Amino acid sequence: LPRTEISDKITSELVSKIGDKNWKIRKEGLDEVAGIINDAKFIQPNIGELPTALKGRLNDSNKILVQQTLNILQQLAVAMGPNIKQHVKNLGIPIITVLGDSKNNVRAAALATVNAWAEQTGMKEWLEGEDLSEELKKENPFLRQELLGWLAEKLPTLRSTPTDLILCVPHLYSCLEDRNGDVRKKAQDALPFFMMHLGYEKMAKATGKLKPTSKDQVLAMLEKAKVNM
Repeated sequence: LPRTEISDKITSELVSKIGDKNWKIRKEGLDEVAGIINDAKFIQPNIGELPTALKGRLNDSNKILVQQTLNILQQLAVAMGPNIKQHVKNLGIPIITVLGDSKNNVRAAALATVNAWAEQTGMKEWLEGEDLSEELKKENPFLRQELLGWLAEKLPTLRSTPTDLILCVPHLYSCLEDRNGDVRKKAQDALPFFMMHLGYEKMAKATGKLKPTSKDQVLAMLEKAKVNM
């Protein structure tokens, strides 16, 4: 039933053990954390230095620790509930970066983690601020693919898009001319769903900050978008 504060269980001993140079020792720190949360069942939104600890292992050199960290982020979302919207900018956005991993199973696990958080937070906290746009901006074709494909999926479930959604459009426009075809394809797929919220006038105008050639063709398929909303 009740919610415990677990930040008293996130010892300085434990933090450093998560950041050890031996991966088997780092795994010990994550095992305890996983057990702390499971044994708690439901927790308060204050988790001490654990965000800082988990942020680091999202980029671990051993990919089964990235994976255990994602599973721990998933169980955190469930154990904490909507209060986890508090950790979106500092902890949740680093999950998005994991979408740039070259291994599909790692990318798949990132997406499943982000979705698990979205269930408790809803999409608004993710779209607010330049933070997401900053990620999409990155010239990683795995991260662009997955992120755009994520937005294609989530946007049609929104009736309160923040002003800050416009921030993604310059980078959305990059992706329509990305080197990678899969990226170009998911940028195309996200075109309608951006317009639905931003309107055609903001979209077309935003093509003005493009080179003549790009601005030219972007508007073309931007007009094919006016077929649907």
